[PDB]
This record gives sequence, structure tokens and C-alpha cells, in this order.
Amino acid sequence: REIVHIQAGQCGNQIGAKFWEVISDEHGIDPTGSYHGDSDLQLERINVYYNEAAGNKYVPRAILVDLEPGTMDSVRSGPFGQIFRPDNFVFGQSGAGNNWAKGHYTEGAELVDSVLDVVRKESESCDCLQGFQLTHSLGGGTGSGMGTLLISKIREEYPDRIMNTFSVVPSPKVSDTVVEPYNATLSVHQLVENTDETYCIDNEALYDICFRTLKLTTPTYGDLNHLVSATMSGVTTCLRFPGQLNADLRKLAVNMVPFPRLHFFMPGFAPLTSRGSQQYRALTVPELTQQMFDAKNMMAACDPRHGRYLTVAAVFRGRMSMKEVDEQMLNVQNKNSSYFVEWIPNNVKTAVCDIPPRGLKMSATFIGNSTAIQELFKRISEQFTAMFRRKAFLHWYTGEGMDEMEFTEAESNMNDLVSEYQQYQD
Amino acid sequence: REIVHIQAGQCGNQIGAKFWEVISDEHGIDPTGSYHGDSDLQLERINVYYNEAAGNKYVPRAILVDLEPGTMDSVRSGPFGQIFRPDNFVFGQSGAGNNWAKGHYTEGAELVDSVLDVVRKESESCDCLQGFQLTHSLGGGTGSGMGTLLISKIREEYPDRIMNTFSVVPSPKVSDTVVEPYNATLSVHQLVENTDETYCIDNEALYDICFRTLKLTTPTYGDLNHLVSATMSGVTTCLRFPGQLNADLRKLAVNMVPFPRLHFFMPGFAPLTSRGSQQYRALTVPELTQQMFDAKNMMAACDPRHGRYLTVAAVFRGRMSMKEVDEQMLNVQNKNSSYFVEWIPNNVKTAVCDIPPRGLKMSATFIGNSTAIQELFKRISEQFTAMFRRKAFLHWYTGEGMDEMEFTEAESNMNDLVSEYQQYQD
Amino acid sequence: RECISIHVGQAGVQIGNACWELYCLEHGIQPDGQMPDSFNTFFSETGAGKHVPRAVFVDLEPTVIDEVRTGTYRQLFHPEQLITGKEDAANNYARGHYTIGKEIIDLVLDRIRKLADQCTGLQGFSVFHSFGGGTGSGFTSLLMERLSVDYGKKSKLEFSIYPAPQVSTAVVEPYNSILTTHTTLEHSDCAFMVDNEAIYDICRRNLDIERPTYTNLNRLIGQIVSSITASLRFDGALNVDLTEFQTNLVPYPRGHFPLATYAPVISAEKAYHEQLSVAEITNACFEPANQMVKCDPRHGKYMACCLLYRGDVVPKDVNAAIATIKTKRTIQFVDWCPTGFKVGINYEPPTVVPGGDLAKVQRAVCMLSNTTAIAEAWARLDHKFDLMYAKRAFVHWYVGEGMEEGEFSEAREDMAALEKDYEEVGVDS
Amino acid sequence: RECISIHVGQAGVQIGNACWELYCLEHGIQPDGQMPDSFNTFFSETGAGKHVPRAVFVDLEPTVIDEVRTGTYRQLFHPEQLITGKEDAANNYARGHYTIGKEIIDLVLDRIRKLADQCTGLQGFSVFHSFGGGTGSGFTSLLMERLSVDYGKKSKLEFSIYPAPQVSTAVVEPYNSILTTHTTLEHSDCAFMVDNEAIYDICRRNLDIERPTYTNLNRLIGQIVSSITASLRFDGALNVDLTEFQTNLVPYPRGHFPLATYAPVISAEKAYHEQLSVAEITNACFEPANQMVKCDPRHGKYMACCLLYRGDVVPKDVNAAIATIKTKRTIQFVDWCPTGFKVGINYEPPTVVPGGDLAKVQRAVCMLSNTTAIAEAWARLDHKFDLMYAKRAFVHWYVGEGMEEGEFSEAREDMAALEKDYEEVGVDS
Amino acid sequence: SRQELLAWINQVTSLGLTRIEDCGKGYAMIQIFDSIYQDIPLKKVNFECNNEYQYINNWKVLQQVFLKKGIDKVVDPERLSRCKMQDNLEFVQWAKRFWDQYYPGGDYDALARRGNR
Ligand SMILES: Nc1nc2c(ncn2[C@@H]2O[C@H](COP(=O)(O)OP(=O)(O)OP(=O)(O)O)[C@@H](O)[C@H]2O)c(=O)[nH]1
Ligand SMILES: Nc1nc2c(ncn2[C@@H]2O[C@H](COP(=O)(O)OP(=O)(O)OP(=O)(O)O)[C@@H](O)[C@H]2O)c(=O)[nH]1
Ligand SMILES: Nc1nc2c(ncn2[C@@H]2O[C@H](COP(=O)(O)OP(=O)(O)OP(O)(O)=S)[C@@H](O)[C@H]2O)c(=O)[nH]1
Ligand SMILES: Nc1nc2c(ncn2[C@@H]2O[C@H](COP(=O)(O)OP(=O)(O)OP(O)(O)=S)[C@@H](O)[C@H]2O)c(=O)[nH]1
Repeated sequence: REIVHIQAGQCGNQIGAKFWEVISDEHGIDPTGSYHGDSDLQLERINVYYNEAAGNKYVPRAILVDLEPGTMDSVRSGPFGQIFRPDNFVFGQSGAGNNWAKGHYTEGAELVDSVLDVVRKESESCDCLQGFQLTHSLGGGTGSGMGTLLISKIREEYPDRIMNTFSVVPSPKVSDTVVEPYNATLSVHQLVENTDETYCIDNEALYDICFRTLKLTTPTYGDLNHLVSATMSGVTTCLRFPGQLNADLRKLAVNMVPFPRLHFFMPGFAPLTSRGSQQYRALTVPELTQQMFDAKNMMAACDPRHGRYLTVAAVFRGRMSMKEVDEQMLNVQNKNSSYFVEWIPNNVKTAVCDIPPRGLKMSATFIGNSTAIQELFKRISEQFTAMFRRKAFLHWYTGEGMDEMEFTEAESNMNDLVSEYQQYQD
Repeated sequence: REIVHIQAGQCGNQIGAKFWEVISDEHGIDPTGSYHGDSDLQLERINVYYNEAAGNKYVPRAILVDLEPGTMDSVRSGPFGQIFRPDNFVFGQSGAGNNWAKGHYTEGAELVDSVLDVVRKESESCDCLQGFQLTHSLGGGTGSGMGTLLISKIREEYPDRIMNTFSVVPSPKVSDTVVEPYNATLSVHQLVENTDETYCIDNEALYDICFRTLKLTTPTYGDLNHLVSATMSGVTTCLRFPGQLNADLRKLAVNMVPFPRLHFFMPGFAPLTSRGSQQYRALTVPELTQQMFDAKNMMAACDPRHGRYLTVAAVFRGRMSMKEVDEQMLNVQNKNSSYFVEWIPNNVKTAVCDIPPRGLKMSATFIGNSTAIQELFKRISEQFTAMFRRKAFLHWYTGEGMDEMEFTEAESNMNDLVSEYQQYQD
Repeated sequence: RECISIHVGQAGVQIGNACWELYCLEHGIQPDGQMPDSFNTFFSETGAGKHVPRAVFVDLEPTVIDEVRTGTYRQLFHPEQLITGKEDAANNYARGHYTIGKEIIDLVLDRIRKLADQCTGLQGFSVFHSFGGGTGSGFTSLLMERLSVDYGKKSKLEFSIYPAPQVSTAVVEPYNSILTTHTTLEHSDCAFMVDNEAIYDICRRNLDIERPTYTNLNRLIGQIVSSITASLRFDGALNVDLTEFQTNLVPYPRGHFPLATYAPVISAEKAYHEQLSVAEITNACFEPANQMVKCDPRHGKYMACCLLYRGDVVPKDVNAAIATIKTKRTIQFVDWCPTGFKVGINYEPPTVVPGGDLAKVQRAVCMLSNTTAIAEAWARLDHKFDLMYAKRAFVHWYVGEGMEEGEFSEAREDMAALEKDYEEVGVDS
Repeated sequence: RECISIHVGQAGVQIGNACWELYCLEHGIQPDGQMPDSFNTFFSETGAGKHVPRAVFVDLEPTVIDEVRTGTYRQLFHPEQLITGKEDAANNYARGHYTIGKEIIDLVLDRIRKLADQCTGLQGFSVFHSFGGGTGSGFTSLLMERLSVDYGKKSKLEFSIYPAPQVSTAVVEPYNSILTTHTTLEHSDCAFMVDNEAIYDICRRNLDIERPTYTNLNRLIGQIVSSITASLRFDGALNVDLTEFQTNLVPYPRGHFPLATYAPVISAEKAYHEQLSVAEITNACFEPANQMVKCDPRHGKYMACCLLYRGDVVPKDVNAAIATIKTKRTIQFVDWCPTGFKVGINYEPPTVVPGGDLAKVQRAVCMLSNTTAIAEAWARLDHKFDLMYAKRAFVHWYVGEGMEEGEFSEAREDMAALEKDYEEVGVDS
Repeated sequence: SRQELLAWINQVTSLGLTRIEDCGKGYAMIQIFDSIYQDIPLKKVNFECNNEYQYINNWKVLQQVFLKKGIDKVVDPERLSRCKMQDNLEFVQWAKRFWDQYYPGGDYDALARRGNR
């Protein structure tokens, strides 16, 4: 087995709606309805994300944490919004100020206990717990601060179960906030030291990948979210399906993290073709690896081509030859020996489910642990200093009971984190 | 296997529409339809020009390169225009200025990478690549400049696969442009040093051959194009058919090029009789060689009778006697011992397919490598100097980032090219 | 006699379902258990109508054993004999051997002690595992482990599917296979080996098909295996007991690993072509492109081969076809070994799946052997290990699972003397 | 035993399909393989109800071998025995021999080692190639090359279709034929030669038809060849083994090239006319307008002829018809040769295509021989070469294909001593 | 032409530049201005610049110099930062003209100004 999703902040929340929008259909669960599942296999493993109460009501086992009512009151007042048991909504009608400090030390710190409470009600649900899924943005209060706390507590309560983190690291070109590097640097800090699998997505790496890899001209947020949620479904849920060679969070973790930092990955989906036309079906397989392993198509901002890889996990999910899979992976590992690090004879971790994404014939989620993501924490870390130096909007933090040594801490930490990652690029 | 056509410029493009108009019917491929093929043989070898995606959609594997939208937007908005996958259209909405320099150094140089990209997507299609077909005119920007670049890059990427070039060398009598010799001399230069098989066609050698060898009174462009496309079908595609004695691009290349320049040929079709009346059927065979080997009927401007031959390739395609074929060729070689060069005991390269041009009983493409084409590059080269001397419309080149030594280069090169060719006429 | 069998790991279970299929198929026992001693050394005549299997199934994810209890054959085994640990598989030795795998073992054993009792003077347990897995490497490691002590007085022939030479799957594979080798080494009697990749070649080169589903490789081993137990434990003109193997097959205590090979692999659709001669198939056995193992006799001197024949075969034909071989020299046998050819002759010809892709001849040769060749295969698999260990790679995944720098480093040294062993017992005179 | 056959090059394959046709046609084996030892020296009884061929097919473009697996006969060969290299043919020796052709050879050999094993004490490989081609000249060059070493202990009779004297096709032809001669020379046993053009004459002058499709010339050689192997390896009143040939046919190690000739070439539609006498056909054999070779006995003294007769023939008729010849003098035989007339008598008369254009007599004479005549044919073909080499003509096409100024110049010198050889062994006493 | 300009630029700046596209980084443009004005914050300019974000800083610096001086000439960073050949070719051509007219007699040490970067 199981897992318990966590919708920290608005973003992490907004996405919840999309991650569950999807996943459900990938499990035949209508709003409050039950399992309409076109098949019978989309049920033997659901437990991983739901709970048995009525007999038609398998309720998503996630948490909705946020200090801004309106948000959860938009997610709960729309489509699938009426499937979460109200108990799940851990709101904080307070002022959800955009301060990491306001949602981690002053405002969020209160709402925490009333959260952990539930995160335990859900964990002690039944069977055996695997880990928790965490969605949020490292550029706000309820996201980076309060969600980054939720984990620091989770990881003290079950240092056994895993912790995948889906972070929306502050996009480069244009940030959707001003203190961004403040709320960010501070949350990455907490991440590098609690969760043990992080999948960093960039609102603009998506646009690109969504406006040129999907001739999509008006990529609304819903979309971006939708694309992301597509990857997190391939990861988890997927592997909780049969397969010639299946893995599960741990395999993924125990094959992808060479060194305890926790390291962050960069997810990539397979068939990413525009609707009508493009429906080329060039998906024999070399076409999927063609996809997944290119620069563009990496939900991350940075480009792999800018730094070796430590590990890779092509989590495919659609009937294919353990030969044309196991094989391709190789040439790929040799055509690009340059960037793929050497002290790991077989960086790649081939994974293979069976049933594919409901309406598709063949897909393959990509979870890359490349050293390229160095060039992102750099970014973030830079923005900090350039503004920390002048203590820019620092009074909104300190004035909330913070420390001048707290910011120092994080930057350094996360800043060192950049350092290390280079220790392998070389 | 295979080959990948290339529609450089408008002309090369306009012709694409005719080369594909034909070829398709010579392969039963309707607009977007599939193989309606009257037979079953027009399919076992198609691959050479298409790709398998749907199961009724074999899409032409060519490239459409042009800096003038309107053009490709006329080819894509008409008849067979809706068969090319949009990915094929590598447009350059820029100002497709009529400058060789504007489509080879400044404007085209940008659009190039976005072309090579595809020329690789198509090359790495499947099976084994043979070479690429290239259509264009040496009297404009997108044609001589940008297309002449496309190859210089192609020939660096696969100096193994062949490169047939179909050039519309600047017709004598009247030039359909003004700088013509500028855009030309500059492109021939690039040709003599990259592609290894060039078939030079002359809009006025066609008219003639189309207004007197086809009582055709209103020879629209479509026609000329159509006639040309008729020859390039006999060449390639054809030989990718069975035959008592079949050849293929290489044979054609390895039997026609005595010396590495690349040398240019002059294609000639066989049954070229006016519709109704003329339908004399005098096509036993002596009638085809009668045809092919006469002066008029050589798509080139120059007349063979004005210079020996080095090689000849009668690529026939219609059931005939390897005796009445192999034989005729001989007398022909003796009645004209005068012009046929001697240091090659058997200049002629008899080739023999089986299935003929869809609706015809017997045809035979002619690919002549005569020294006569000396008297054309001369022409071109002359026009240059007469105007270079005064730097006529040179500011449109230099002002586009060119060199006064660039023009010098080409002329000389291509000018020397004239020289050499005489080294055999003697 | 009999010989129990423990199919461990999803794979060992898929292969199991396969080998288990071929069985009834050539014994007239529909999936319903009913047919309308001999073969009792693999089937117990439970109740008065059926023939409950004579083995067990161990996987830590339900998925794979589940599928068995869906598809006809569902009726074949006892609801009991298919052990599962709803928990987690984990493609890591440690977890499967120590931590998790432990919890189940007792229960597992119980069956191989409950099924081992019910019988009449057995001979051993044909174990089916997939070297480089979690439930397959680890678990078994201690299963075979707990057997060597509870029944040291029997045969422990483990039929493995060791790591594809270049086409491995798991990222860690070697960690899991250098560990299943060292822990099982001091516990097995004879370890048969069938290379997953080197079997594909056979499917490409000797049967033609770029569409080989796992379900095929399984049909294949599912064949070579049928030649081992099934038919052999079955009367014939030259019977060969299980003990026989290890005796005539292992020169030294190292649970030595011979290689499995089959002779007639030819695709249906070829099915009509004039059959192959006793001489041809015999000869096909000395071709490094037909041996279910990427251990091409690159130098490895054979040191003992057990030519199991089945179908219409004249002992002279053999005691001649083999003679011709003994004098081909380019087939160089070890020095210290005069004659190393155990000729096993059975009667009943093979039995091909009704409509898979196996030819269906009236005679075959499932020759297995110990070849100084694996000196390679082990080497190439050991080296792998180091590279990663050299950086600890996925080490934290085992440590955190009740293992130590010991078990790795000390299991590496282990195989080291397996690279020297397979070197000394040969290459020298 | 027998005598395998390797049809190399599109042509050698077209001719192959032809010679292969005539075969079953006179052995009652429909295209389905089934007929309702003797001839076993060319057909293996795969079981079974069929008669799988006893040869192989090698072309680097699929086109031509493809057509075989379309048109009835499609059923005749084994899907396997028809080798192809999807790649490129190239009308150039070099590429076919070295560069490309190389890649396939192994595989090629494999069959002529896999097909050479299956049999019972064979005699050799009847090779079918077209001198002046890419796959035909080059490739074989090394095929026969690799044979002379792997089976030096057999017969290597290569049946060639050397360059039309004036009606060649390829522009380079000589390059490809001066190269297939020098490389094969030191490897063949007896090289039969059938001139493509000089066969047309026969189709114009001795059958009347200006419509001769390649499919005809093939029916012809397809005939003369049937007289070689087919019927000869077939019982008779004066059997002649393959070895027999080379022995009674080559005076010297140079893989000497005799010429093929047939006697009764008369067109159907003539089919009713009173048949020709044993004396006439015999005499027709000494006419330079009926010999499938533009090597008119312009002076070339015969030095050994193997008169293979078939049908109703009285040995005295022969041992008289030949006597009359031995004393025509204008037919001057070499000096150092008293008697050079190997009389081969078969029983079964010829067997003409149901409705092609071949008369269909009840007796024929397929006489082949070594004639000091080719002193010409080689000469005229050598000269060709020089002219071009003298200017390097299409040389860059080979060099760039793993050859050198060596192989050409050093293969020219080669034949040079073939112009002196065929000169010395004759013209002098 | 590109060849001529590149030769000129490399000699002036003591740069390696193989192609015009390299100018897209914006460093060279800033230094050219520095040779004329000598006001540019050279330490700030990312001479070596690998990444686009760095290019933007160079552009900003360039823009500021234009503004400070009151230089009317347009600078379309979006086009140039792409490192497309045509845009850069055009800009470089203008810059050379600017340099020719503006550059004073005083000697300029490109290496020193860069700090030998
Ligand atoms: N021949 C054959 N090989 C198989 C089959 N299934 C898996 N394998 C191979 O065995 C190895 C896979 O082991 P896994 O399926 O990952 O694991 P497991 O051994 O079942 O146990 P866990 O790791 O705990 O799931 C790979 O080397 C596969 O190539 C099968 O059905 N037949
Ligand atoms: N008698 C006869 N001669 C043939 C036949 N086909 C081709 N030839 C002759 O053989 C030569 C042709 O060789 P090609 O077909 O060009 O080449 P190839 O030897 O098959 O091999 P490649 O050059 O690689 O294609 C010419 O001299 C032809 O006249 C045939 O069916 N019968
Ligand atoms: N992909 C994606 N990114 C989002 C979404 N909502 C917000 N973001 C991104 O997340 C960051 C801010 O997230 P936001 O949702 O405002 O956090 P919050 O904590 O809920 O904000 P607050 O309540 O303190 S103001 C910005 O970088 C923005 O671009 C969403 O639905 N999808
Ligand atoms: N045969 C033939 N010749 C053509 C065709 N279109 C143009 N030409 C010839 O080609 C030359 C100019 O070709 P054009 O198509 O204008 O090149 P372009 O590069 O596309 O032109 P631009 O975009 O720089 S102005 C002239 O000599 C003209 O006679 C055509 O469709 N068929």
C-alpha cells in the first residue's frame, strides 16, 4: 502492499485532482461509484490507493493539506471532488501566507498534529504499508513549508516505509512567485533529508514538452498537471500490476539511489504524440526509448545531455519482448557511453509491467537519476544568494518566528547537495 | 533497399508533386489510400519510397525544404498534397529571397538543422538505406543554395549511401531569372563535390522535346515536370523491380562514373509518341534505341552529337529479348563509333527490368554520361564572368554575408570541371 | 524412487507451470488431474480419480502463482501446495533470503517435509529457481540450505536459469547471483543450468521466430527437463536414476553445474521435412549453437556428459555415434577422464506441445554436461559484481535488510575459488 | 556418389532454376517434391514423401531468388537453402568477393558443409556462376576458394557462362571475369563453359527464333547440363563418373575449361520431321555452329572430348561414328594425344520441356571438350581488360572495396600465362 | 562575410570563435562595447558562458550600456540569444561599424579586461 498519497499545498492539491482524476479511470472508479473496470485486473491490487467501507465506495487514501480554504473547496466542489472522505481534508482556514516560514513554523505547525492524526488513521488502515506519495510545489507556504514538515514528521513515524516526493521545483525563465528561491531552498533542504525518492517537475519544461511534443496551443494548467499525473501513475500504481519483470517503489529505490542523499529524478512518459495526425503508432519500442531518452521530454528543466546518469528506470507497461526491451536499453547504453557514468556497469533498470495505460497499446515511464539536475539546484541556490545577500523579503519570514541562521543552513545544505552530485559527473 | 527523396526549393518541390504524382500510380498508392495496385508486384519493393504506419497509409519518405510558404502550401493544398506526413514539411517562412547566399549562408543555414533532424528520422527508418533523391533548380535561393547545403551535410552524415541529384540547370535561350548563373555556378560547385549522380534537365530542352516529340501545343509546367518525373521513375523505382538483368543506383553509379567528379548525365525516356495518331507501337525495340539515342529527346540542352559518351545506361523496363537488346546496343555502338569514346570497350550498360510503365508495353530510360555536357557548364560559366566582371547583382549576395572569393571559387571549380570533361572528348 | 520439486521465484514458477504442463501432456492426465508405478516418482495417486502434483510453488508476490489458479491446471495442484507471501518480492537477495523470505521458509519446508513423507523412498528434490531474482536467489538459498541439513541423505539437483550474458534484466542481477551461488554451492548435488539468452538464439537460429514469449523458453526447458526426470524415472533400455547423475556427472563436491542441451530444435511448419539421423542429432550436441547456455565451448573441456536419448534408438547406433565423437578431438575431453559418456536410453519418444512451435521428432538427445567452459560464464558474471560492489551501488538495499559487508565480500571470495576450481580441474594435465 | 551444386549470382540462379526444372521434369517429381538410389546423387529423400533439392542458391539482391519462392518449384527447395544478402549486389568483383560478399560466405559454406554431411560419400559440387557479374564472379571466387581447402579431396567442376564475345552487358565485365578466372583457376577441377551469345546463334540458326528469352538459353544449358550430371550419375551402358571427367578431360592442373555442345537442337514444330541419324548428330558435333561458345574451332586443336550420348545408341554405331571422325583430319586433334574420345553412353533418351521449343528426339550428344581454341576466347577477353585498366576506368570502384593495384595487375599476369599455357599445350609437337 | 567578420573579431578580442553562432552568448558583444567605452562591468559578464541564463545577463549588461550611452540601435535579445546565425551575423556587422567609427586611439587589452578568462 500500500501507499497513502499526500496533497500538500494548493499545487500539490490541484495536482491531486489530476493524479486522482487519472488513476481512478486507470482503476475504473467513478466519482463515488465503484469498480466499473473494463477488466478484472484493475482491482486485485487497488488497495494500494483505496479502502473498503461500503462495497461500491473505494475511497482514495490520500491527505489534503492546505491553509487556504478556497483551494480544497474548489477541488471538493468540482468533478471527482466528492470521493474523498471529508476526514481527509486537513484545512487551515488561517492566512495561508506565501511564506515557507508561515506554513512550517507558525501557521502550519499547528495544523500538523491534526494531520499526523489522519496520516496514522490511514497508515494503520490495513495490510502492509509501503510508503507515501507527496505532491506539492517548492514555491509557496502550504507547499514547501507545511508539506516539507508533514514529511519530516512522517519520516520519524515510519523510517521504514518509503517516501516518494513529487516536487514542482521553481521553473527558470519565469517564476510563478517572488520569494520562490526562499520557499524553495528551504524545502529542498527538508527533502534531501527525509523523503528517499523525489520526482522534480517544471511547469515550463512541461509547457515546452506540451506545446511542441503535443502541438497543444493552449496548455492550461489542468493539462500540465494531467501530463505529470500520467507519469506518477506509470511509476507506482503501474508496478503494482503484474509483469514479466515487475518492480515496486523499493526496487525503484534500491536500484536508483547509489548514495543516501535521496537524490532527485526526472520523470518522462513514453507515447507522447499529438492527438489525430501524429498517432503514428511508431511504438514498436525503439520508438519509446527514442522518446524517453531524448533531451526534450524530460519533465525536468535541465537537459540530461548536460550530465551523466547514475541510474535509469524504464518502467514499461504494455506487452513487449523482454528481448527487444532488454536489448534496446543496451545500444542506448553504448551510443551514449559518454553520458551514463561508468562505475555502474548497467545503469539502466529495466522494468516491465503487462497491462498498459487503459487506452494505449504500449507506454514506458522513465525515472532518471542524472547528475544533470545539478544545474537546477544551482539555479535555485543562485537566486537565493542574489537576494539573500540583501535579505530581500526576509522580514516576512523572521517576523514569523524564523532565524537568520535557518536560511543560511538550507542554502548551504542544498548548496552542498549540488557539490556532491558533481562528484559523479566526474 | 531504400532511398529518401528531397524536394529542395519550389521547383524541386513543384516537381516533387509530379514525381510523386507518377510514382504513386506506378505503385497504386491513392492520396492517403493504400495499395490498390492492379498487380501484386508493385508492392514487394515499395519500401524504397514509403513507410508502414497504419496499414493503408504508406507515406512517401521525402523531404520538402523551402523558405517560401505559399509554395509547399500549394503542393499541400492540392491533389496528392495530403499524403506527406506534416513532419516532412521543413518550411522557412523567412524571406525566401532569390539569393543563393540567402538560402545557403544566412536564411537557409538556420532551417538546416531542423531538416537534417528529419533526414535522419527518415534514414534511420528501417532496413538498409541506399541513397537520397534530390530535386531542385540551380537558379534560385531555396534551390541551389539551401538544397546544395542539404547535401553537403547529407554527404558528411553518410558518405556511404549514394546521392542522385536532379538539377534543372539554367536553360539557355531565355533565363527564367536574372542572377541565374550566380545561383547556378554556386550550386554546381557544391554538386561536383558531394552528390555522385546528377541528372540535369532543361526547361527548354523539354519544351522542344515536348512540343515537337509530343505535338503538344500548350506544354504547361505540370507537363515538363511530368515528363521529367517519368525518367526519374525509370531510373530508381524501376530497377527496384525484377529483371533478367537488373541494376540499382550503384550499378548505375559504378558503371557510369569513370572519374570521381561525380559527373552529370542527361536522361531520356523511350516511348515518347504523341497521344492518338502516333500510337504507332513501333516499339519492337530498335524503335526505342532509335529514340533514346537521337539528339532531340535528351532532356539536356546540349546535343550528344556534339561530344563523345563515357557511359550509357539503357535502363529498359518491359519484356524483351536479352538478344534484341544486347544486340541493338552493339550496332548502335558501331554506327557511332565516332562519338562514344574508345578507351571503354563497352560504354553501354544494358539494364533490363520486366514490368513496364503501368499503361505501356515497353519503355527504356536512358542515362547518358556524355562529354557533351561540357558545352553547358561552359554556357553557365560564361554568363557568370560576363556579369561577375561587373559584380552585377553581387550586393545581394555579399550584403547577405558572402565573400568575393566565394564566387571566384565556384566559377573556377565548376569552370575547371568543364576542362576535365574535355580530357576524354579527346 | 521419486523426486519432489520446488519451483521458487516467479520465473521458477513460470518455467514450473511449463515443465509441469509438458508433463501431463505426455502422461494422458488432463488438467483435471484424471488420466484414463512407472511415473509415480513425480505424481501421487491421491483420492481415487486424480493425480495431485508432487511439488510446491514459492513466490512473494501473488500475481504469478495466482495466474496458475486461474488457467486450466487450476484443477491440477492442491489449493495448498501453491506458498505465497502477500508481502513484497524485492529484486534483492538479502531481503528475500534474510529479512522477508525468512518468515515463509518454515511453512515452505513444512510442505517439502509433508510431501516428502507421504511418498515411498524418494530420491531428492528437483529445485527450480532463477539465479538473479529476489525470491529466486535469496529464498532458495536458505531453502536448499535448510534441505542439505534435513535430508543430507538425498539428491539436490537444482535447475537454474542463470543471468543472460548481456541481456540481463534486474539492475543488480549479479548481486543476487553471486549470492545464490555461494550459499547454495555447499548444498546442491548437481545444478543444471539453462541460459535465458542463449536459448533465444535457438529460437532465432534453430526455429526462426523473433516473437519468443517467455512462455516459449519455458516450453523449451519444459522439454529438456522432461528428458531429465519424467522419462528417465520412466522405464527404458538404459535407465538412469537421479543419483546416477550427480555420480556420473560431478567430479567434485562443488555443486557443479552442468549445461542442458537438446537435439531435435526444429520449428513446426518444418514438421513434415524428412527426419534427422541418429548421427546428425548426436553431432548437433557438439555444436556450441544449440545448448541453452551462452557458454560456447570456447575452450571448456567437457569432463562428463550424460547423453539422455529417448524414442527409437539402437544402442549400437549410440555406441558408435558416440564413438565417432570420442575421436573428433576438436571436442577435447578432460585428461583425467578416459571415458565420460553416460548413455541414457529411454523408450517413449518426446512429446511436443500440440501446436506450439516444436517440430515433433521420434527421437531426441537431451545431453547435459560439466564443461570447463563455465570458467567463462562465472568469470563474466563475477566481474559484473565487482564493478558495482566496487562502488557499493545498490548495497544499502541489502544491508538495510539484514546482511553485511561480510556476506558480499565473503561470497565474492567464495566464487573466486570457483574460478580457480573450474580452472584447475581442467586446462591442466 | 552425389554432387552438390551451388548456383551463384542472379544468372547462375536463373540458369539454376532452369537446370533444376529440367530435372524433376525427367524424374517424375512434380514441383511439390513428390514423385510417384539411381538419381540420389542429386536429390535427398527427406523422409518422407518429398525430394528436397541437393544444392544451394547464393544472390546479394533478393529479387531473383525471391521469384523462385513464388513460382511452382516454390515447394521444391527448403526455405533454408536459398542464401541472400539483402544488401547490395554491385557489378564489381572486389565488392562481391572482398567487402560485401565476405559477410555471407561463412553462412554460405555452412550449407555446403551441412548439405555435404547429410549425404553418403559424395563426389563434388557442380558450381553455377556467371563469370562477369558481381555476386557471380567475386563471391564464388572465394566460395570455390574456401572449398578447395575444405574438401581438396573431391571434384570441383564449375559450370560457367563466360562473357559474350561482343554482346557483353556490364560495362566492366572483363574486370569481373579476369578476376574470377585467376582466383578460381587454382581451385577448380574442370570448368565447363557455355557462351551466352554463341547460344543465341543456335536459337537463330538452329531453331529459328529472334524472340529468345533468357528463360530459353537457360532451358538449353538446362539441357546440356542434364546430360552431365543427371543422366550420367544415372545407370547406363557406359557410365561416366564426375571424377571421370576431370581425369579424361583435363590434361593439366589449370582448372581447364572445356566447352559444352549438344547435338539434336531443333525447334518444336519441326517436331514431326524424320529424326536424325547417329552419324549426323555425331557430325553436328564437329561444326563450330552448334557449340554454346563463340570459340569456333578457328584453329584450336581438340585435346580430349567426352561424348556423352543418351537414348537408343548402339556402341558400334558410336565406335564407328567416332572412328569416321578420328579420320576427318580437318578436325585435327592434339599431337601428344593418340585417342581423346571418352564415349559416355546412357539409356534414357533426353527429356524436352513439354512445350518450349526443343525438338524432342530419341537420342542426343552432349559433347564437351578442351580445345586449344579458347586460346582465342581468353585472348579476346584479356585484351578487353587491358584497354580499360590501361586507363584505370572503373578501378576506383574496386579499390574502395578492399582490393589493390595488386589484385588487378597480378591477376592480369595470371591469365597471361593462361594465354601461353593454352598455346604451349598445343600448336606445337 | 562570416569568415571576414570572425577573423576580425578574433584578432580584436583574441578569441577562438569558429562560427558566428558563438556570438549568441552576448559576451563578445559586451566586450566590443567595452573596447569602445571601457565602462562595462567585465567581471560581471559571463565570458565563458555555457548556459542560457548566463547569456541573459550578458544581454542585460549590453542593453544597459546602450541605454547609458544613448545608443539608439535596437537589440533583439530574443533573436540573438538563440545563437541563430543570421541574427548574430547582422548584429555583429553593425557592431563592427560602430567600433570603426567610435573606437579611439587608446590601446585596448582584451585579455586583461577579461581577467584572462
Ligand atoms: N526462461 C525463463 N526465464 C525467466 C522467466 N521469467 C523470468 N525469467 C528470467 O529470470 C530473471 C527474472 O527474475 P524475476 O522475475 O525478476 O524475479 P524472481 O526470481 O521471480 O523473484 P523476485 O525478484 O523476488 O520477484 C531474469 O533473468 C529473467 O530473464 C521465464 O518464464 N522463463
Ligand atoms: N545464359 C544465361 N546468361 C545469363 C542469365 N542471366 C544473366 N546472364 C548473363 O550473365 C551476365 C550477367 O550477370 P549479372 O546478372 O549482371 O550479375 P550476377 O552475376 O547475377 O551478380 P551481380 O553483378 O552482383 O548482380 C551477363 O553476361 C548476362 O548475359 C541467364 O538467365 N542465362
Ligand atoms: N504543475 C503545477 N504547478 C502549480 C500548480 N499550482 C501551482 N503551481 C506552481 O507551484 C508554485 C506555487 O504553488 P501554490 O499552489 O501557490 O502553493 P501554495 O502553498 O498552495 O501557495 P500559498 O497558499 O502559500 S500562496 C509556483 O511555482 C507555480 O508555478 C498546479 O496546479 N500545477
Ligand atoms: N522543370 C521545372 N523547372 C522549374 C519549376 N519551377 C521552377 N523552375 C525553373 O527553376 C528555376 C528557378 O526555380 P524556383 O522554383 O524559382 O527556385 P526557388 O528557390 O524555389 O526560388 P526562390 O524561392 O529563391 S525565388 C528557373 O530556371 C525555372 O525555369 C518546375 O516546377 N519545373
